[PDB]
Amino acid sequence: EIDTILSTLRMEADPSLHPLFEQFEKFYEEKLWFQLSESLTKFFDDAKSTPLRLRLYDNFVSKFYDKINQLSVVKYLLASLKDSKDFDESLKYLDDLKAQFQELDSKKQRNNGSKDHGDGILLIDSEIARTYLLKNDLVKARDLLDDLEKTLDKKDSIPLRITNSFYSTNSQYFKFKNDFNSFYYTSLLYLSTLEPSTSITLAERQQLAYDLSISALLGDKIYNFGELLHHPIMETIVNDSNYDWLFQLLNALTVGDFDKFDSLIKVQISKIPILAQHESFLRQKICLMTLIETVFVKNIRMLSFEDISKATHLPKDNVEHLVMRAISLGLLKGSIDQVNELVTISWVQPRIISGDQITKMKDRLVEWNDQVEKLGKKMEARGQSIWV
Amino acid sequence: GCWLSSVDVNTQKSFEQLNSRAVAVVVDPIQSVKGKVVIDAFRLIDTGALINNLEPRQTTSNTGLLNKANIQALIHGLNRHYYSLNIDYHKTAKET
Amino acid sequence: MVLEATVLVIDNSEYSRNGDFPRTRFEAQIDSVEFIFQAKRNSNPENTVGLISGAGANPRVLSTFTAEFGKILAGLHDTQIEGKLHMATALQIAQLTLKHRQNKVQHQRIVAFVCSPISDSRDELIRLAKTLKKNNVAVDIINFGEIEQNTELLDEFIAAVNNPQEETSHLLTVTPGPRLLYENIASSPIILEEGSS
Amino acid sequence: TFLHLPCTIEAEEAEEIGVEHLLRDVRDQAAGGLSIRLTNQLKSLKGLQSKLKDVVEYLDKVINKELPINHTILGKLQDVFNLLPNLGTPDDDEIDVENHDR
Repeated sequence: EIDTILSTLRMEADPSLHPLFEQFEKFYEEKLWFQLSESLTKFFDDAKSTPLRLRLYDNFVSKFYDKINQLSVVKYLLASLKDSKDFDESLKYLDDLKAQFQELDSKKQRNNGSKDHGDGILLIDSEIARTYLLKNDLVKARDLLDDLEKTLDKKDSIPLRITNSFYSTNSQYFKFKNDFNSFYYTSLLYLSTLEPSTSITLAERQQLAYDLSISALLGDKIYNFGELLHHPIMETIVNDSNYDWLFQLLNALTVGDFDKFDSLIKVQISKIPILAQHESFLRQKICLMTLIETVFVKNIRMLSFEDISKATHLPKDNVEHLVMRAISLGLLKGSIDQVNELVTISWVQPRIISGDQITKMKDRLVEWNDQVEKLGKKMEARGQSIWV
Repeated sequence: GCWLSSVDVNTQKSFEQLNSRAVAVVVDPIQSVKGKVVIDAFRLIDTGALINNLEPRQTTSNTGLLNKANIQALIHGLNRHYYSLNIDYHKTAKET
Repeated sequence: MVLEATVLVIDNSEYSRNGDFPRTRFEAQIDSVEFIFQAKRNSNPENTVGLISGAGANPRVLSTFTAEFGKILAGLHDTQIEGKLHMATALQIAQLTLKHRQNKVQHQRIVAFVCSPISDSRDELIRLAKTLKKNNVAVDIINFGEIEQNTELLDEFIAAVNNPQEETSHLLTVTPGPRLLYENIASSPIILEEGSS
Repeated sequence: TFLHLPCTIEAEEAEEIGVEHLLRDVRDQAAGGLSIRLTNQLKSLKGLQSKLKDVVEYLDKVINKELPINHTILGKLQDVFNLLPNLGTPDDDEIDVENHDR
């Protein structure tokens, strides 16, 4: 019955994969499908070049799929149909899988009397949306994704798996469109909803890390460069050639530093043609961030244009243009005076976290803590008719 | 105002039987404006108490003052079917 | 037999969506409750069966003591399933459940269904034993899911508890594969065992 | 995690009458004369003093003990600095014209 299914795939398979097959016979026979759910999940890590896995999953889709969590049917299948680069085939199989879950659920909600099976339907819509994105039918996925969004907001008891599939899919949509800002924030939402459970690979970490860094550089309102640095994802891979510069570019922006930043930018024109037409953008961007850092870090809030001029290595004419661009973008609110030659800022959007920024805030409260304490004695003492 | 009708004397009578001493606190909350006015306690007078003058033993061994909120309304039931004695308020300091 | 309160610890786990008892274990554990609940009444009609869950993120009270079998099942329908046993934790809540009762003449016993091995420790379970026999609570372990592919060290705690008690402590083996879970606990001692002074 | 909702406390007009007259004090929910309003200025300032201290301390314990970072706290407290008044500005000069008038 299953005997043919497992025996054929052995020959096709690498020898080092032979035991796995035999372990699938074994936990069928024990009638213990707890260990089976783990074994299938494991299979695609060791065999992601070969779609031996997809053919294997077919048998188990139609057998246990209420006698195993449905969460686990979505986890092993996703690796198989994502990396399938025949996407007609992907759509067709997923739609038939959805029809089986819609029949099943009506009797089984009262029959088990402990389990749910409506959870599974949402996730299939997410996989269906991903297949459309790769296929390059970006609009078809997005309107599927919007209807799915509605359902999710009206539930509050939904698994942590559901949110993880939905945000991943939404990120891929903004990466096709190349909306840098939109990508950055929705990929941050994937990172949060990450599960210790297998629903990631080793490949995916390194590739989100590349795409995040690139988006960040080219955002129009990002200043979450320090937030990325401190994050695990980008921390571990800096020792490879691709992610070496990529780290040092991200680092030179965080710190406002021009000597390291400009030296990197020369290399990347030749190296990467993506960053050979954003050359103008990246130089305006470092200067823009530094501008907010210099006035703010001081306890005087109003600052002459001259000091900015040597700092952003630009003359006075561009200083005013930098300042104007920020206000437009809704990053600062304030005034420009070329009469008094002053920039007087009065609203700031949140700064990067760093220990030393913390230190400068903590020292700044000290100054005015003294005044409250000394005044609190004067007023108390004074008054002889406080309740007389 | 605080007074009692016949129907409420019948209700009163059985709390009196259940617990020898018991009170009836009557709240009229729409002639109340200080949260305290037109609120009095009442308690059954026995039929023996009127005819053998054992009614005002409650004027003795207390303050012996009765503070009226409705002069007209209390005085009517004060001989007929109740004796009224004044109400007090309390709290512990945790409460205050 | 007579005047007995028994806190059912029923586990709902990732080992109980297996179908060794028809049509999974969730469905066979529903049928265990009915037989248990009737039997108690047959000895003494003033018997109460309570229910808590060792399942999910936090063990919790599913139902309180009641003279109705209906209410106890009503509470069991909505249980977690993602969790595993937490055995030490189960015992401390069940002890609390047996405190709040209509009368206190009732015997204190805990019967725990094991479908899944401990997520706690041996260090914890040693402590629990000394704790229980001061208050005369019996430990009575229906195992059927820590013998399927596993071994249990729970034999030690049964004997450490058992003394003259209100209800004696004993270990009840039920095969892990098909043998019909519901009739095996009903047939095996759960009132045929009684205390002594 | 748990989102603070601020509180001010309220009661219907049904309950409130009984509150006002049962109370047998000065009240922090009502006030009398000028004398009580001098009290209020001392009490209100004392609350600031104590509250500032908690903010500094929190900043200390982040860089010493090394409790995890919150950009909710650090972000809100970033705003405080730009909102901050300073001295020597034309604005303070407009306060002084009003102080002479009053």
